[PDB]
Amino acid sequence: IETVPVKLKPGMDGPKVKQWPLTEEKIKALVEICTEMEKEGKISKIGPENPYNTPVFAIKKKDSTKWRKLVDFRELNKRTQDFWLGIPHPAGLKKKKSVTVLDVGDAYFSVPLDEDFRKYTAFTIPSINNETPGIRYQYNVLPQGWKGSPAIFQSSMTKILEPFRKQNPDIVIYQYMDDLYVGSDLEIGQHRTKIEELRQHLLRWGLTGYELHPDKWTVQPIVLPEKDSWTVNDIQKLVGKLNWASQIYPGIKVRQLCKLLRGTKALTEVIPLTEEAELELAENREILKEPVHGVYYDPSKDLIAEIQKQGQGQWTYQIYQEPFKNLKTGKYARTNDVKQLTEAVQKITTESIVIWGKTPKFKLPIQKETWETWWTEYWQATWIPEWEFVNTPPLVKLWYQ
Amino acid sequence: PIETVPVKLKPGMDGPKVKQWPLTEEKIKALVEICTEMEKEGKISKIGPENPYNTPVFAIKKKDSTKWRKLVDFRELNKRTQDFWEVQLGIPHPAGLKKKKSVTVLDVGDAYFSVPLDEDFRKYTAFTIPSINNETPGIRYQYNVLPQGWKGSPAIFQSSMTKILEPFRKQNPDIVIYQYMDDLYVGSDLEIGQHRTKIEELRQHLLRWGLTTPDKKHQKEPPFLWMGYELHPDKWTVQPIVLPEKDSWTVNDIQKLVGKLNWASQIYPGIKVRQLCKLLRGTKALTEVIPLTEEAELELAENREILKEPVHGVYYDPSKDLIAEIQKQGQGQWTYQIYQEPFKNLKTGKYARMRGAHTNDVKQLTEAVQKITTESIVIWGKTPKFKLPIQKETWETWWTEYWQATWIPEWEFVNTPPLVKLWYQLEKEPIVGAETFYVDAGYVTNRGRQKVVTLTDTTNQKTELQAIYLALQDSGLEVNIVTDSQYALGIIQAQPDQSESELVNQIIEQLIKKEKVYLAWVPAH
Ligand SMILES: Cc1ccnc2c1NC(=O)c1cccnc1N2C1CC1
Ligand SMILES: [Mg+2]
Repeated sequence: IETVPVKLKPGMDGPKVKQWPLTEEKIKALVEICTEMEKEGKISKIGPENPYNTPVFAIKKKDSTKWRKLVDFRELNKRTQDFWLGIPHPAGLKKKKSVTVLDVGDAYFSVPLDEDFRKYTAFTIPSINNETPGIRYQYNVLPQGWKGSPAIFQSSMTKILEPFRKQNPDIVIYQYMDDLYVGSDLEIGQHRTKIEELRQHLLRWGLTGYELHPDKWTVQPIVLPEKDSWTVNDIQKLVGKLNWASQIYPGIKVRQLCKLLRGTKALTEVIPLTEEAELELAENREILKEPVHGVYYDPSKDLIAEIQKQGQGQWTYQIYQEPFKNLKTGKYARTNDVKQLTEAVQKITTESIVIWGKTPKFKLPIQKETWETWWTEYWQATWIPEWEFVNTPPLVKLWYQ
Repeated sequence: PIETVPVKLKPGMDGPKVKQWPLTEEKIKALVEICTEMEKEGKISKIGPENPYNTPVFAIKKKDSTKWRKLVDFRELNKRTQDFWEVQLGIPHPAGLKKKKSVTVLDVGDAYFSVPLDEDFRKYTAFTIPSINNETPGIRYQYNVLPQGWKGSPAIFQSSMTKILEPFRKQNPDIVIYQYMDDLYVGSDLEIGQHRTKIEELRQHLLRWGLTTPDKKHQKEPPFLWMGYELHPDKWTVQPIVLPEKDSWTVNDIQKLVGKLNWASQIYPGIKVRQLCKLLRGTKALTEVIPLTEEAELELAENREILKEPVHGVYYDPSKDLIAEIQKQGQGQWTYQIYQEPFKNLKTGKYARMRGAHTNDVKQLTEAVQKITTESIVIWGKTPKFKLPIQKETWETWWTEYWQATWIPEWEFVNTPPLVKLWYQLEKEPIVGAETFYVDAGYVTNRGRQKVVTLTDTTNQKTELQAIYLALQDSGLEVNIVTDSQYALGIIQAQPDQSESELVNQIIEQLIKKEKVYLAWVPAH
């Protein structure tokens, strides 16, 4: 076919990323997958003259006993030229009742890849204990997980998708990387059928799970304890939480509440609130009943997501672009800690895609080595967000949930 | 013939154009005999004056031998040559090998010289043999095979050996071949006579592509000393390390001793360096002499005993389980051993990495498990089953309440003192009718008690900790402490049982003595 030329951003070179070690199970899986991709000519063995590298992994498909090859193209994506218009995010997708996510990844394999770009896709199947050199390949076709694949495949897709799009415009269709998000308001029964039809209506042309309900996603507000009696200790945690929150909502006063705190009282002394302290609390509570006014999403900025381990299988997360100016807050409840964390990451990432059409940069409360070891045991998404590792302050956890 | 690998020079770069140093009629004579032997062998070919590139050549003799050798200095060609995929930059750990009945090392001769070089790249390998008479020759040549000392040779060679060896490997699934630079370690379980015949079939196979190897009479016999190891077909160890019987120890002596001792820990269990490392404190010169402490020589003496008894590692049996076991050796020190059959160690190790200024044994034990897990995936491709001296309840209590996500794989409690426990627990809610200490270096309690103490040389943060220290000191077995120091709250709430800070170690000493302690933070002004 005719290859559309692709290039790195001006002056950049290809990626040279180290492959994190793999267990014998994942290696065999990859050797199996890659051996047949090679017979089919999708990938080819390379020589020592190609110095590039991208990490590869094997994840399990959901309720399928088969493996999916996952390629960490994050470094290459950052270095691929920006692309060149009929893809901007539909804001209608977040209000839809039902949304189905389909993996249209294999479609990409029928379109060849610019011969000159190919070398940048190099990867290696490592061997155990370095007993053998490691098999090296590069792609001959558009790989799954590269930001260029959907762009280069844009035209061939709009075409196979214009019929359904006008023969059923009650449906919204969005594509992000390897997925197709199909949205509708229909009954969850009407929906699954219309979804199956699109399946064959893509099979017609050669193309081959996840079900969301965005209409039911809501913000997790900052809350205040409501209680029968208030001890000195309660009031203290109250003033501390309120003070933090006042930086987001300046209408929060603590003057009367602080006033009940004067004196060096026993921590357990019950303190009947005055009339002023009571009204003050009331207003504060009123103020926090909704998201601070003003915050808006700036498409030119990064989406940042932070997670906190609360306890008993619960986590809290906020998504912002600027500190204190949260776009969304939420909660996630249940296994082991790592598994929970990966599922919360995937969930928060899907949400961002569905609402803003972008993936967030995560700040994860876990040590790198632990994370790097286990995330693939539980990962199921076909994309990989960027992430960094942090040390959660004990005060912030408190201020959430 | 072996297929050619395409090579290029770094972008926007030309070949090297460097002057051949003035030789000596004598050295010119030699280079001319060498280059002549070589052009008849096809290794090199005279070129035209069409080619403008030049690389310096010279001649040396064999170390402790009377014979001429040709050296070519490729620093410039190399600076300009493209990067290649790393040569084998990670090597096998003995513990991950499987035992063999027989292992043979085949030394490859003229390895590089048997491999062709990219036709369009040959031009950059030009060099010049100078003439003896003024307006006479000045012989020019370029390489046709891979040159010694050139950037891409190890990589291109490894890559090619891998393609040549592939067919043999398919027909001979019985044989295991490891390629390490110039050597080929070949192991099998064939009856010894069958083995010898296969080795000969390998030699034949390699000769078809011009690769020469040593005959049975001249092959090295195990044990093989490789990368600091001593390998047998059936067992492995570090090559014997011997401890000096000096009476005078230099700072430098000790660092060498510690290094060696460290290497030994991978199979010798029980090695200790804590006291020998303490000798290094405040040292002013690599040549300063430090006298040994009663403690440093007990340790040295103990190590010297452990090392007398040679202990070997056993090789991996893939049909069996890996078990990893861990023990607390001392404050902040853990030792582990990984085996398949009891006391038949595949490998041992120590862990002392302190990740942060304050920790507890639970945290540290957990980081020990992580390290071993990563090491295991690398050497054997799977995680072992751990046996730990901690009960699930202690583990769960800490994990469940720590702010970081954590995980420990499949584990069985093993009752091997010392067992890890949490030394104290902070109350989750305030204690009723327990005195309330308000700190800010001094305190004031609800009972009218107080002390504004004096500290000199104290840092901002360290003044905060001190105050808490005071409250803990002058209070009873049940206390409520209110502080505005988010820093203190952070340290203490992590519940450390060991610290770099002496003050922290004191606070810890107090927390262990108390019955119930409750810490609360309140904003500043
Ligand atoms: C250094 C080295 C590296 C990798 N493998 C091996 C060796 N050398 C051996 O001597 C060795 C020892 C025991 C079993 N296999 C061994 N071999 C295997 C190849 C037969
Ligand atoms: Mg105070």
